[PDB]
Amino acid sequence: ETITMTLVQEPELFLECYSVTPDLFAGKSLAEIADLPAHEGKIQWKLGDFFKFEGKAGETAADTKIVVNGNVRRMKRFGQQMTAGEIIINSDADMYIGGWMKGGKITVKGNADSFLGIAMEGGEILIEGDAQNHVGSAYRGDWRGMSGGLIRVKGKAGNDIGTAMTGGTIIIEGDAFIHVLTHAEGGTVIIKGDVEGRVGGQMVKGDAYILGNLLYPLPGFKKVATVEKEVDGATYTFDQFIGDLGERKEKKKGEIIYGNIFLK
Amino acid sequence: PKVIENVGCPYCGCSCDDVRITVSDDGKDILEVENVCAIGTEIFKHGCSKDRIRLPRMRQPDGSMKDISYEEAIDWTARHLLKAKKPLMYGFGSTNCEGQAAAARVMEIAGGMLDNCATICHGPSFLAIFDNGYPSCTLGEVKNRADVIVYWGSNPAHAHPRHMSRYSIFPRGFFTGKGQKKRTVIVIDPRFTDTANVADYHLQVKQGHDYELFNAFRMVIHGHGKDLPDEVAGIKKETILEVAEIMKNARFGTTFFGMGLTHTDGRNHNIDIAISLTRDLNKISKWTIMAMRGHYNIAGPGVVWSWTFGFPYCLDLTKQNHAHMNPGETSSVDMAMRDEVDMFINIGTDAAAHFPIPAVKQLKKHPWVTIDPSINMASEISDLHIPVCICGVDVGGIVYRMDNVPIQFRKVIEPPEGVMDDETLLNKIADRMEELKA
Amino acid sequence: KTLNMITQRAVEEGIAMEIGKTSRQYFDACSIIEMNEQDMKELGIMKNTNVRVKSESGEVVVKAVVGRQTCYPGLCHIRQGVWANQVVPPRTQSTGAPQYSGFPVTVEPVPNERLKTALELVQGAVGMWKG
Amino acid sequence: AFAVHVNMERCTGCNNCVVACPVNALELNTVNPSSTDKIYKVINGDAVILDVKHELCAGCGICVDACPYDVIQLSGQPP
Amino acid sequence: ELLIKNGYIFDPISGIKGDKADIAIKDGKIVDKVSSKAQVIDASGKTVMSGGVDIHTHVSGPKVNTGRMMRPEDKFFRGSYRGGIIKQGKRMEMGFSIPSTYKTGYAYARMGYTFTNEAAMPPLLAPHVHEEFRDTPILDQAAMPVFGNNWFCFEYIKNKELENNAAYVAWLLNATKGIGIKVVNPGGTEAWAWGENCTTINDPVPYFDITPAEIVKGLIETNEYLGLPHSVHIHGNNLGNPGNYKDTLDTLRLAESYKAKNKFGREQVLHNTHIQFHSYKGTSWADFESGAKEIMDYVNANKNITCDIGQVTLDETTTMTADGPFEYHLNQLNHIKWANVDVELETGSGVVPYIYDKNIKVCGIQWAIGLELALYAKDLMRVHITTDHPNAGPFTRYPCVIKWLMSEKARKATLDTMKWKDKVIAASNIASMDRELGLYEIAMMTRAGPAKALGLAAIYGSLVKGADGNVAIYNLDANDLPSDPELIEAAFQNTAYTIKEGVVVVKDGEIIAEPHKYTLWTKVNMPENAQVMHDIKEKFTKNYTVNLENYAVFDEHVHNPRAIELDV
Ligand SMILES: Nc1nc2c(c(=O)[nH]1)N[C@H]1C(S)=C(S)[C@@H](COP(=O)(O)OP(=O)(O)OC[C@H]3O[C@@H](n4cnc5c(=O)[nH]c(N)nc54)[C@H](O)[C@@H]3O)O[C@H]1N2
Ligand SMILES: Nc1nc2c(c(=O)[nH]1)N[C@H]1C(S)=C(S)[C@@H](COP(=O)(O)OP(=O)(O)OC[C@H]3O[C@@H](n4cnc5c(=O)[nH]c(N)nc54)[C@H](O)[C@@H]3O)O[C@H]1N2
Ligand code: SF4
Ligand code: SF4
Ligand code: SF4
Ligand SMILES: [Mo]
Ligand SMILES: [Zn+2]
Ligand SMILES: [Zn+2]
Repeated sequence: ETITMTLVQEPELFLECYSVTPDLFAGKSLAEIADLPAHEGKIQWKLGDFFKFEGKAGETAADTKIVVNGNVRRMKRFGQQMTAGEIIINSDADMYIGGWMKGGKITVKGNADSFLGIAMEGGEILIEGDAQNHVGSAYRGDWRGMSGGLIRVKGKAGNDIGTAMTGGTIIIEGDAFIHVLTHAEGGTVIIKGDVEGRVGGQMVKGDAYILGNLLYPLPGFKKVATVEKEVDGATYTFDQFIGDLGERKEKKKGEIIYGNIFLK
Repeated sequence: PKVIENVGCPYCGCSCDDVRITVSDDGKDILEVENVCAIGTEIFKHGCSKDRIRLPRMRQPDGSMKDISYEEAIDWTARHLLKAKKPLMYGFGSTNCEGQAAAARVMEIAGGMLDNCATICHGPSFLAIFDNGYPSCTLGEVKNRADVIVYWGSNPAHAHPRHMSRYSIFPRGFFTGKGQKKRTVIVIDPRFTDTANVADYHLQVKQGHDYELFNAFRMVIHGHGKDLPDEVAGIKKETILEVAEIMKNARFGTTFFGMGLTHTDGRNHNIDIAISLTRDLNKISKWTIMAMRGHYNIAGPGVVWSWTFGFPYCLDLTKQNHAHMNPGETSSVDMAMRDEVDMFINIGTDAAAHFPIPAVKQLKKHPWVTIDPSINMASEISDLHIPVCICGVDVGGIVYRMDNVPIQFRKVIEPPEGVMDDETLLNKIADRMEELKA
Repeated sequence: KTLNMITQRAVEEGIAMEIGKTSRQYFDACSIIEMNEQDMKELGIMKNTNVRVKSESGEVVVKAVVGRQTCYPGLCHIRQGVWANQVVPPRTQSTGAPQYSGFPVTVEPVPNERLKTALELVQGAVGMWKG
Repeated sequence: AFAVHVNMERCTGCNNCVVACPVNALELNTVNPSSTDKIYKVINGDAVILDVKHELCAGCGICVDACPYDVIQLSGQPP
Repeated sequence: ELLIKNGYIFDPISGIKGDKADIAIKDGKIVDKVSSKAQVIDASGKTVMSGGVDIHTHVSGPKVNTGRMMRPEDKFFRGSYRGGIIKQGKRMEMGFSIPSTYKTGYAYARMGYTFTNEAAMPPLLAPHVHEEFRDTPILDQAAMPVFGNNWFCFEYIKNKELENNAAYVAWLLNATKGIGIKVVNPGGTEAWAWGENCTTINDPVPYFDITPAEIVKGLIETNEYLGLPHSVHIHGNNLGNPGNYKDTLDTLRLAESYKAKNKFGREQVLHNTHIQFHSYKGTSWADFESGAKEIMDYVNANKNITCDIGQVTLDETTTMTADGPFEYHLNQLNHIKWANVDVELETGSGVVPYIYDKNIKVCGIQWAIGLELALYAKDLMRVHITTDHPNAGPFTRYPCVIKWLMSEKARKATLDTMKWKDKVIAASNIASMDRELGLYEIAMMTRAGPAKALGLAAIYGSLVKGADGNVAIYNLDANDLPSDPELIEAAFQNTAYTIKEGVVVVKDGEIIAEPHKYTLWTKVNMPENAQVMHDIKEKFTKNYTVNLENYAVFDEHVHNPRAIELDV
């Protein structure tokens, strides 16, 4: 039902432990799990060379559940392409956590480096630390990126929030920095703090709820209405702005749809 | 007194090839150099020097630096490249395209990280190209057709000196027989640069607000420009409308950009909003963005590694059979910050001088090798300094201009007796590594 | 006081590096602040006098001059090189391009202090300053 | 027939004084070129005026207006 | 030095259908008899052909490098690499579409192909093409300079100087080391430099007042006068729009008064390429059907016109054509990336990703059109197989094309898995079509068609005596074709063996070695024209940024040339 991983040998460089997912851990013997591949530099380690396992995984990823209890703050690629199950990181983390995920949930109890939730397609993330930039951002050179799921960064976010976002939701309980929802097409972003600006640039469609204070509003948004909206909370009486008039707009049946950014 | 035509100046993105050298009787002293700018004149004057490095040089325990043979330096580098766990090879701004192919092969054998000056220079631009595209043109196109010229965040007068007199403004083309007098030049940057002196307009913008400026322009172009605020980025709405009207009426425009866009807030988003503006202008006119690449063959690593691995820069060659690229994770500066390297190889650049000093401090914890023709900061804080020929002066080859047009550079001086060139050197390193059987 | 700052090029600077990174020409060309005349008066900086440029990621003593390329009130400028990169912050914003232009900095008029050469700066940052 | 003086100390070799001079532009850019002599040519990185005896200049100011960092002084008074 | 004993032979140039013949390669060139010191190959029950020849493929050049830069999603997608993971050879293979040079070479070697004709190259950008060719691994390769928007060839076909234009084509070919002539969107690509396009065959170029018809005719006269190996490879006008089958017939009627004169064997006078792109019909994309019937009726009539199909392989791809207006129009349709590279005094360019997915009536009909073209051909020697890689799909989907041709079950399967099957079958004809091209026909239109059309069937494309020893052995037996079309897919995807001028380079589908390659060019020997010399010098002084002495590819930047020489 559960697996316990505990770091025993500290790796001098960063370990690309992509193999640590419920998908690879499901229905495997303890020795097999301990010998799943893991890279480091240009060398490939066996994943029993840096961890000590104690548990019994399930027949299915949707059954199993991994718990990492060490200083895994120099480990990258945890949760990659995780289809179902559960992961817990009782520390902080590094790059690509939950990348290209399609279900399940990652509960990082600490921070996180860049590229958290890159191109995610479902499931949950429950960070309580200060996630860096490119949270939910699509991979370089792509146009259809994040298309579902939930990201909950309970700390200070950074750049490139929800770049080229298509669906789903990115909630940042702290505040943010430049370039939120650029190139986007759909979904929501709920920032609950001060934003430097540049929010909604290049947007074709989508929503960006903000409860802090935009310090540099882009010229491409104009106020059109003051609406009450229950977003993650209750009636906050937002004054919506309409569309990025700088960028072309997709048209629906008999009406042009704008990418409306809200505000407090 | 043996005048040599059609030489290449190996410094700026212009890759000027209209250079005339009057080499001495013995073919090893350069007497007078015509048609080149000063920065170039000095490159040739340095290449033709009499007292120049000829052998490698190693750091002894005492801290001094003594010479060793080429085979010993190749052995040192090969053994270290194999023993390391994630070496990083950086540079390639100033090398022939065979120098950037041999390096790709060497690091394919090794398994480290291969990278160029694109990361710290116009790599934010490539990241935008990946997002939006690169509507561009060759430089003869703007020479022969351009009616409006925009220098957004660039300074040709001091970056690329003979850019204006060769490609953009002053030449009298085919459809621009009237020369400058029918070209409208707009220069945007917070300073009043020498390019702005020569220009006819100037949009003195607050440093860092170029995104708001581009968004204003694009709302004007998309048509309901009345919704602009009174002023944008320090620029006044009537001036915005003036420049936008000129841009709309341009028969064939061209936009150049540089550090004003690739080194400020929103590194790549500035460039991609610029590219979006260009794609929008091509609705009613013809407009072509174009990046002010710096070193001669800095577009050479891009194309060579494009054909070899498919990725222009930030190459993750550690899996040994599939490469990866993510600039935020695989770039030289970020890896130096997160001490994710094991060895730094200085090839065709000056990392010590031109990196942030925290990154240099983080990097020097490991061994450090420099392959340069002459003394510089990297060759002063390295562990061994392997000499190499200079492109365009001691050795010829292909280089790639600002616009990815291959110029063929010629050789004017034979290199000092003993000194080899980087393609021979990198090939010997790869041969020795295969001898060491890894 | 917050005094936003940029780092850029100049022909004399390019000329200097191709003379040599360790040359008096390079020293003269790069160890330079090119700020506004109004800002120089308001801060209290004598023209052509050393000054302490101290950002959050370092510090450097650099000559303070006025530049033809008119910086608007509230802007600074160092020709790129050893001295500028002693004070450039390394933040990349997950793009690999450090904040080479547009970082805040405070400026303190500190004459009677020498300028640090290029070798001294780099080899002392690393810990190799034999001389 | 005026006299132009180029401050060699701040000349960068930009060559925009050579390209922009309308007497230089006579050879290659005219139908049936009349005179093929040239005022400036950038030798060793600085603009050299071959028009030593001040016979071809016409005080146009295209070259003074062209140099990006003013370095060409035009004398309108007899040398 | 080698002999391939007891394998079925299919050599259309010698009319050989399933004979148990033996090929005795001897030092790169096929010879009748070799002694018992030659290492043998027991190819029993395996279909032997000759080393395939590809006539139209963009496997190099500035367009392709611009695509590789612009599109890094191409290599990496959804976490895993769509190019697959493999290091069979001494290097890497990156890229699903527009593969890196090391993947293109290895993938063709595994296909059996041995010659690839890189279609379009701007003449100014010749060192680029010759550099990528040095890095392609085993395939011999030639590139075709583009002469349909050159300003010098706009002047001469304006002023009616056949001799001067011929001297200029010979000079260009000798400089860029090309092998023929490609006209990409005659005239229109230059109007794109101002932002317009030549939407028909008759409208004049801006400021030049020459027309697509005049320029095509002038280049045909030049080509057949010089007797170049390959004909005038032609793109066409009004590409990618409904109703342009009329214009395609109008442009094909431009050859009705010429005869192919040369010392090489070719019956074409012009080669109309990706015709499934030129064979549309109707007004817009809602009243859009197939004109392949009319196009192939005209081609089945005329014997001096040879074609190739641009069959779409129904996947994700980047489309690179040397003409701007088509790519710009496509960008305005689908709102995805777009790259444009205008050359100076020469051509244009355009790179735009595109999704040929199965869930669109338009893409379904586009897929059906190429099959209708190929299955309406009475003579297959004149209709070849390409995909305009990557414009209609990557070349690693050639076996899918061959499966679709050779098995109607495959076509029924694709049409059934297609979304708007009712609309596609209503607006096409491929649903009810029995023809399954035979193995002889597929060998014909894959190996002999392209070689004979290129007019180099002497060395490539056949197993007759004296030819170049390039042989490709396949798994499938010629006596009974496989029941499951996936078997055909695999059989043509992976070759049992492959020999390059006598040296085995692929075994079981696994790369083995890479000896070397040739880069063919044309070596017209003729006295120079003072008039064209003067015009070229004047034009480089006034208009080109590069110099005349640095335009010609240096003698040391070409990789084992082996020219094809000519006279006068
Ligand atoms: N403060 C500040 N710093 C910056 C920037 C900024 O904007 N502000 N910009 C950053 C950017 S844009 C970059 S490009 C860097 C640029 O800085 P660099 O890329 O480091 O450029 P150079 O210092 O001129 O490097 C030239 C060295 O390569 C040698 N060389 C010449 N030819 C060859 C050859 O053929 N082979 C080999 N092996 N060596 C050769 C030369 O002798 C010389 O040693 O500056 C960066 N640093
Ligand atoms: N002599 C010499 N020549 C060189 C070099 C050198 O080091 N010395 N470096 C070479 C190389 S490596 C480079 S990459 C190229 C690049 O050189 P360029 O790309 O042309 O850029 P810079 O010369 O640094 O000047 C950039 C201009 O943008 C202005 N700027 C700063 N911030 C902003 C902003 O926020 N908005 C706007 N609109 N403008 C801003 C700056 O004031 C400056 O005027 O030059 C090359 N040429
Ligand atoms: S502009 Fe650049 S390439 Fe041209 S001469 Fe000057 S330094 Fe050389
Ligand atoms: S004043 Fe006119 S004619 Fe005289 S040198 Fe200058 S540009 Fe030439
Ligand atoms: S334009 Fe000015 S800087 Fe340029 S070469 Fe002439 S005098 Fe010198
Ligand atoms: Mo640069
Ligand atoms: Zn085509
Ligand atoms: Zn094609």
